[PDB]
Amino acid sequence: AFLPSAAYLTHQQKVLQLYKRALRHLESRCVHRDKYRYFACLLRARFDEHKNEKDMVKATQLLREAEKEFWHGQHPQPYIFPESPGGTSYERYECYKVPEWCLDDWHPSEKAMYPDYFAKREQWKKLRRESWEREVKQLQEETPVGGPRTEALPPARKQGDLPPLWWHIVTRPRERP
Amino acid sequence: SWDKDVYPEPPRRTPAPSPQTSLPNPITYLTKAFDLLVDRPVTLVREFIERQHAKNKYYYYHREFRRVPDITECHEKDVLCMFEAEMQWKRDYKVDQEIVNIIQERLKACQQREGESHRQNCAKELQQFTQVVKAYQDRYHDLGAHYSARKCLAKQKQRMLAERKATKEAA
Amino acid sequence: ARQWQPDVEWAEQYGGAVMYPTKETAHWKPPPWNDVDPPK
Amino acid sequence: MLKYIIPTMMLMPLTWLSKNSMIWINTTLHSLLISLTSLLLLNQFGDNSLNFSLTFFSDSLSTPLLILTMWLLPLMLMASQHHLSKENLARKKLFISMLILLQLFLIMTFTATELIFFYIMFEATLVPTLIIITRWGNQTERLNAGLYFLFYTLAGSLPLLVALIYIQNTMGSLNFLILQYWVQPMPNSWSNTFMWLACMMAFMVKMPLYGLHLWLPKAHVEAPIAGSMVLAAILLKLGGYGMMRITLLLNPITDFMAYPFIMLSLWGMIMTSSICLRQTDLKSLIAYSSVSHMALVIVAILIQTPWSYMGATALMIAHGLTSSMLFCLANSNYERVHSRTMILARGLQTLLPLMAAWWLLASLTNLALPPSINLIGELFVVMSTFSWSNITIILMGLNMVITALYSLYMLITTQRGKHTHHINNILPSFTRENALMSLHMLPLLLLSLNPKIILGPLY
Amino acid sequence: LRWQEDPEPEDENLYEKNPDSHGYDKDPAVDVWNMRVVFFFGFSIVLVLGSTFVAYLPDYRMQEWARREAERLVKYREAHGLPLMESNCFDPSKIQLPED
Amino acid sequence: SFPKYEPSRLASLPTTLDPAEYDISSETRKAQAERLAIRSRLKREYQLQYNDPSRRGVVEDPALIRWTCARSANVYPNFRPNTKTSLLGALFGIGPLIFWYYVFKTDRDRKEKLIQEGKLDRTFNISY
Amino acid sequence: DAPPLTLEGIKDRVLYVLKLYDKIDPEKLSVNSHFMKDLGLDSLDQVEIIMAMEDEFGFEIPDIDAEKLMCPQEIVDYIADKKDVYE
Ligand SMILES: CCCCCCCCCCCCCCCCCC(=O)OC[C@H](COP(=O)([O-])OC[C@H](O)COP(=O)([O-])OC[C@H](COC(=O)CCCCCCCCCCCCCCCCC)OC(=O)CCCCCCCCCCCCCCCCC)OC(=O)CCCCCCCCCCCCCCCCC
Ligand SMILES: CCCCCCCCCCCCCCCCCC(=O)OC[C@H](COP(=O)([O-])OCC[N+](C)(C)C)OC(=O)CCCCCCCCCCCCCCCCC
Ligand SMILES: CCCCCCCCCCCCCCCCCC(=O)OC[C@H](COP(=O)([O-])OCC[N+](C)(C)C)OC(=O)CCCCCCCCCCCCCCCCC
Repeated sequence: AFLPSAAYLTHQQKVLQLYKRALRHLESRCVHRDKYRYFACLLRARFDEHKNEKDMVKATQLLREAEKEFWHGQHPQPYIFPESPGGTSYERYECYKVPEWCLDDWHPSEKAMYPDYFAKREQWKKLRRESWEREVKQLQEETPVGGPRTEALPPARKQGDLPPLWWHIVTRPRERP
Repeated sequence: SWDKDVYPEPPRRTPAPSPQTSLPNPITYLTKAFDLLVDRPVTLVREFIERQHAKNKYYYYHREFRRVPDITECHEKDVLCMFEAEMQWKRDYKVDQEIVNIIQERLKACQQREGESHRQNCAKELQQFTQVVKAYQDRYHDLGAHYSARKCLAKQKQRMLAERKATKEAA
Repeated sequence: ARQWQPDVEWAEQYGGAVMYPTKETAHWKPPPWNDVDPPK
Repeated sequence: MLKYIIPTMMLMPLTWLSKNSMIWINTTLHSLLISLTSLLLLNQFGDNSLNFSLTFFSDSLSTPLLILTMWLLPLMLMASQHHLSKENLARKKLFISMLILLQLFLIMTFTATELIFFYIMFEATLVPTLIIITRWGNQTERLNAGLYFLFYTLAGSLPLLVALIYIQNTMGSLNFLILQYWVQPMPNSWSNTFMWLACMMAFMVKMPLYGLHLWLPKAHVEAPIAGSMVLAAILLKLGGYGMMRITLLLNPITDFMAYPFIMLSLWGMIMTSSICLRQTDLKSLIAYSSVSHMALVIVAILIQTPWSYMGATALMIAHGLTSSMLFCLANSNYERVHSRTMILARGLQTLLPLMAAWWLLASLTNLALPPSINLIGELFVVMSTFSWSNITIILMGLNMVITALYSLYMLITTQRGKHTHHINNILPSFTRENALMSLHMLPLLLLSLNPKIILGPLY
Repeated sequence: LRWQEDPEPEDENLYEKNPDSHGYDKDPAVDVWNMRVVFFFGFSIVLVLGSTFVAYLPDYRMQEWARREAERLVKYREAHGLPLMESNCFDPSKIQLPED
Repeated sequence: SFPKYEPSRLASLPTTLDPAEYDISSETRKAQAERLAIRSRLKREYQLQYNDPSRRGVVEDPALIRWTCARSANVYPNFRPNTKTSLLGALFGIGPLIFWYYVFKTDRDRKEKLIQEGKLDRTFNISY
Repeated sequence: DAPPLTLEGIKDRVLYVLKLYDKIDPEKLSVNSHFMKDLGLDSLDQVEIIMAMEDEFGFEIPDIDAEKLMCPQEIVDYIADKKDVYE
């Protein structure tokens, strides 16, 4: 439906995502660990019954009525992990995730308070600006004509090169800044 | 201080302390501590500042406006006379505003002072408030943002025609 | 991000024979620059 | 008034004889001295206005508008010196000359004793404003903006001219002091109906009236920052000042001529405030909020009670300071991201915390947080309109919901949430920028200590 | 192609050449003196002395007088048994009504 | 069996209950792959500018500019006065004006009649 | 509060939860044991392993990431990347 690498979900991926959603909603309905553990084994037994189904039309039909089964039997307030989307602590620390480029705008009196940090920051900046042209020419010699098909990026292929488009993955803020 | 006739107060009757218990209340000790630690240094500083005032005494005055002719005895479109009448009317309107404010202050002070029996014991202030608000309303209400002595005179003449017609039809 | 100044497309609207070309005044060309016509 | 007119004119040789590096410093210094001097106009009396000469007077309506006008010029110079840094030196001096000339026309617009001299200064303000918008505005649309601003005004104001000259032929004078004593009642007729429209529609355009407001979200948006500051803070208030002077002559016909316009304002502040909920351009949102705030001033002047005039002049001063500060805040983000799109640069409190505090205070004054003079003017107008008709509280109160909703949405979109990742040119706040915000916000908050000087002639 | 045009100049950062910039000017001495002019004549002069001026206005629009004068009149007419305010602003003896 | 989900304007149909989610046909695979290709091209075009060390500013999005231009400046060049726009412009433009005019006019006529007949209690009303 | 995670601690806890799983013998398990190719587990078993990792460390692994964690070392590297360990 919407994925960065794949254009779709396969049938096997849909079955596994239904199985995980159904177990999480069953754990929300079935709060206690032994009671959840019993009904989770029963749900695994319901998933193992039609596991060796070769007819893909029959399997798609079973998946579709199993989604109707889930939509009838879901919890109205399922458990959400706190940093997970919809959680009570989700995107809580984004106000503290200052991007690294703001350190370029510091005054020299407050850069002098951290001499070794900024001396070590400048060699990261030097590494990034000497890696940039090599990784651009890596991307354009490896992307096919008409543009990239998927959003997957290649690794570094030579000894000495960095992976293309690495800086905002590496220098991203911490989850607890 | 102020004048105790324009801002009247009834005489204060506080009861004598009649302690029934043997426990000492903290309020008397805190009152003595407030008298020693707070009230005497404040009093000494004020006595110093009052001596410094008494070294150089000088006076200010309440401005007395004499009465000029009002708008009724100004000829029509005679700006020199009706200017002075309009200024006199504006000063009298500002003073009537402050008279209503004085009577409202009396009413509110009576309501706090008499407390839970305020409804019986503040009938005189309520009656004075009703009389002065009726007089202020008959004199100045509904004139608009562009009020003048002419608008007020036209309002008074309309009210006097209504009163004369009501007196004539009732006889 | 600098101030917009008129382009050639903006300025060409003020170089016609009239300001609002209709169907009737569409064969009109602007007059010569020195206002001299050839003697034919 | 000539102790203010002559130094304002002496700012012209001051800007044209200054050294090239000194033209912002000198004009800022001496315009601040003129603004300090402007407090001598607070010699106001409870009965008489301060009547200087045959040509000039100043009551408690014109005095805060004069102090705000003379205060806004140094703040406009501070706001404009950064984006005109690369400008030619003579064009920079011509810009400062247009601001000085606009101050000169405004200070004798508000003090003009006679109404046709009020008309000439009132219309004379158009020419520097038109020049500032069309010459130093940033985009193409400034040219079209300069047409709308020019032609909604004159189409309203040329019937005023005729009307004023008619009063000159009927009363014999257009002195406002003479007209205070020689005003005759204006009865119900068709001649007096179009007399009323000719007296009122130029100021209805200047306020702006809803439905006539369309020049404003082009003129205030396409202007440079000093243009938007003087347009929102001062030039809208020429309409309210002119109404408060001209409705002396329009009684009692106003009591039914106001009914359509009051409707246009009472529903219009519901509309334009709602428009602010869906504005994508931040500067357009601030402009539509100005239309919504001036709708209350229109209602308050048309119902013509003491409480409504006091609320309307307090709301005019308060809106002047608040809207000028909001345009300066939006400009401080525009001078970093070079786009007025409000959803573009987000999460700015993580990057610019003190400027986010200025955004917070300007939003709180925009939504009329008590005890700001914004709330004093707002509340007094609401009291008077409740006395006019008790049902108006619905359209009043709902407005105060929506006014809160667009004020904080503006604050939530630009300051809160996650910062935009690809925007990395968010410089720390300059001392000039925080200074500009404080010179708006500190006088605005200090006026809550003593609001009687901004409550107008019938305080 | 299109005409001969200067490209867009890149937006300048005043903190690059002058990290102590107040944002008034690129010349640092002019920048500091523009800052001092704005802060001294804006905050030290207009705000402080102006708020002190407004705080000590000599009875702005005669409000205090009007209280004190009212405290005279009440005290005159509480004692003499007169009403505190008449409904008539003007004496009815000096008014002619249009007869009917 | 189970109550069928009825989607609304403000409560859309789930992805897992949509019948077109289970289309395995080759034309839907081509459409999904072509959408992935457009999104990957826009992604690469974005993050080549986003990861550039020399870039300092705003990566301009023509989609955002295009949205803000459509919301404001393209509306009147694409307005045609017809039956729909006239009947909506007059219902929502002068309809509420007539409504609030008659409400406030009826209220003030009733209140003015009560005051001039001496019926409205205006006893302590001296602020207005 | 909130004790910091180490790579050795994450590895110990991942192998601990996998040793408490009855379809994995704890003597054949290592950090590089592929769940399907070495341990002979199902994809449903892999979903349950990732859910036990989620319950262990208290955060959610999304399904686009969970389907690719096919050995304990990939799980440890994922938890290391999402919690920024060895700062
Ligand atoms: C005549 C003499 C007068 C003397 C007294 C002064 C009277 C008021 C004048 C104006 C004061 C405003 C100044 C501070 C705010 C602006 C700057 C700022 O944000 O600085 C942060 C900074 C400290 O923060 P930081 O940690 O360094 O960095 C900030 C962070 O980035 C992040 O910042 P942040 O968000 O964490 O913190 C901002 C915070 C944010 O908090 C809020 O926004 C919440 C406020 C609203 C809710 C609470 C208040 C509700 C109303 C009650 C109060 C009024 C009535 C009280 C009376 C009793 C009831 C009637 O705001 C405050 O804490 C400010 C406290 C005062 C708020 C006033 C109300 C503003 C609300 C909107 C309008 C409301 C109506 C108007 C009220 C006017 C009253 C006079 O403050 C300063 O450095 C202050 C500098 C010096 C200020 C001088 C003030 C006076 C200037 C006048 C000069 C001329 C006269 C001479 C007097 C001089 C006196 C010393
Ligand atoms: C911004 C857009 C809208 C702007 C609206 C501006 C106001 C609208 C009304 C203007 C009416 C014309 C000026 C009236 C001046 C009144 C002076 C006076 O004494 O009037 C009484 C006089 C009365 O005549 P008199 O006073 O000589 O007579 C002696 C008195 N009696 C009547 C007792 C015998 O009125 C007139 O002579 C005519 C008044 C109506 C004029 C109608 C023509 C103009 C129609 C409106 C045009 C408005 C602008 C159009 C352009 C729009 C934009 C492109
Ligand atoms: C004015 C119209 C144009 C608008 C723009 C103008 C800009 C130009 C600037 C010119 C100069 C400034 C002009 C305006 C000046 C206004 C200030 C002023 O004069 O004030 C006089 C006011 C007038 O008060 P007053 O009327 O009581 O003064 C009594 C009069 N005398 C002094 C003669 C006896 O002064 C004061 O209030 C002084 C008292 C001390 C100051 C207040 C202290 C407490 C403040 C709040 C503390 C915290 C409370 C709890 C909150 C907790 C935190 C949130």
